Order: sequence, then C-alpha cells, then structure tokens
Amino acid sequence: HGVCWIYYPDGGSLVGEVNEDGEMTGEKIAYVYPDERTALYGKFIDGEMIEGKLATLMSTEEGRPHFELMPGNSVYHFDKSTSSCISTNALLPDPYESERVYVAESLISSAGEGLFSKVAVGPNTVMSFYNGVRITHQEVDSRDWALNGNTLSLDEETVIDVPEPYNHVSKYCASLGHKANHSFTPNCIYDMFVHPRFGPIKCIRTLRAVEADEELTVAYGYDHSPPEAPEWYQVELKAFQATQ
Amino acid sequence: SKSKDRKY
Ligand SMILES: Nc1ncnc2c1ncn2[C@@H]1O[C@H](CSCC[C@H](N)C(=O)O)[C@@H](O)[C@H]1O
Repeated sequence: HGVCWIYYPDGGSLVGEVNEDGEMTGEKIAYVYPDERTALYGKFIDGEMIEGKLATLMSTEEGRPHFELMPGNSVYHFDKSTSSCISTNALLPDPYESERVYVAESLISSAGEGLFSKVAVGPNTVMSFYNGVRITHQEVDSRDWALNGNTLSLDEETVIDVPEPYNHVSKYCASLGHKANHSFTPNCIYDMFVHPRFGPIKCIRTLRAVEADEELTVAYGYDHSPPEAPEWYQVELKAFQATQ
Repeated sequence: SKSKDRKY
C-alpha cells in the first residue's frame, strides 16, 4: 500500500504505487524531472510512459507525491527515435527544457545560433536534452564532416544526429541540445540522461552557476590525436593551446 | 570518430 520512488543517476525518477511484481504500472504513475517539481503524470506500463500529463509536484505527504495538473491538455508518450524518425511530435517542446533555455544568435563569431539560459541556475543543473535519430558510427565516420555538425556519440554502438532540416527550430524543437556551441572553456557538459519521451539520450548539464541570458557552451570532445575535427574546431584548438 | 563526446 506504499509508494516507491526509483531514481535514475541523472536525478529524474519514477514514482507511484508499484504492482505485485514491483513494476511502475498504473493510471497514477509519474516521471519527475530533476528539478523535483516538473512531472509527467498518468498511465505507465512497467515504467514506460503511455500518457503522461504535465503536472507540478506541489508537496509530498508520507512520501506520496501530491500533483497539480497544468492547464492545456499537454500530454506526452514514450517515443524513442529510430534511424529515420526523430519524433512523432517534432514541434511539441519538452516542458522542462522550455522553462530553462532558448535559442538566439550565438555570441561566438560566425557560429550561427546558440543556446542560452532563460533564468539563473546553480551548478549541476540539467538544462537541455540532446535527442536525435540513432545511426551507426560506421555511417557517421564514413561520410563527410559537412554532414556531421550535429552528431553526438551516445555509446559504442550509437550516434545521435539532428540532420537537416531538423537543425532548424521551425522544423524541430522537441529538444534543443544540438543548439549549444562548442567551447574549450565550457560552462556545461554533455551527460547521460534517461528521458521518459526520448529514452536513453544525453543532456546538457551546468558545471557551475549560470546567469539569466548567459550562453551555454559545451566541449565537443573530438579526438585531438587519433585532430579528426572540422576546420573551425582545429583553428580554435590551436588558439586554446596558445592561451595555455 | 566524426561525432561529439566519444570515450576514447
Ligand atoms: N566554437 C565554435 N566556433 C565556430 N562555430 C561553432 C562553434 N561551436 C559550434 N559551431 C558551429 O555550430 C555547428 C554545430 S551545432 C551548434 C548550433 C549551430 N550553431 C546552429 O546554429 O544550429 C558547427 O557545425 C559550427 O557551424
């Protein structure tokens, strides 16, 4: 008759009354984001989100979460990408990400758009998700760098990509992590994340406090001595090494 | 590899 909370290493969690087999199955299960406040509440089967409605975790009483549903009929479902499909709702934003980041012109010269904080946050804060289609390292490594601007290694078997035209916010805004530019003195890192809609992906997490309207940057981590990297990154590495 | 963040 109790409630259970199961946390992922990234700080998100599933919460609810488990069934006889210890599974997160029911009509009142929730995924709670790492702010411990934004939640997707509703029907889950063995921890997979079937219909999660946007909610706010208002309090816990005896361990039991007390949610308030947000207005608007915002509903989400598990929707892991494939090699060819990035999302079934490319234009439906992630509600936690939408409160934390926006896209605008980068402050880095000739670097296109960048990702910026909406609000002040502390260290270790998950800001944005890096979802994309899932393809192999062989495909990515055997094609030209001009097609590999948005490729992010997930693990030894899978690379996440945001190919054209999903690199434009008008065609894809379900996640925004591909909009963060590179720096050798970054304020964020790529980190593993298990997302209830996107499945196992990576996120952008701050390494230190960031101010409102500060540009979020991450180290892209190309191999400097296999560098195997785009020319703009090669140029910047030589500059970084000279400051050191 | 021609992707970000691989563990070398
Ligand atoms: N430090 C940097 N210097 C120059 N270009 C950068 C950079 N970091 C990222 N880029 C640019 O950003 C691309 C990766 S995706 C990052 C978001 C992109 N600026 C956009 O407008 O969609 C790279 O191919 C390069 O064009």
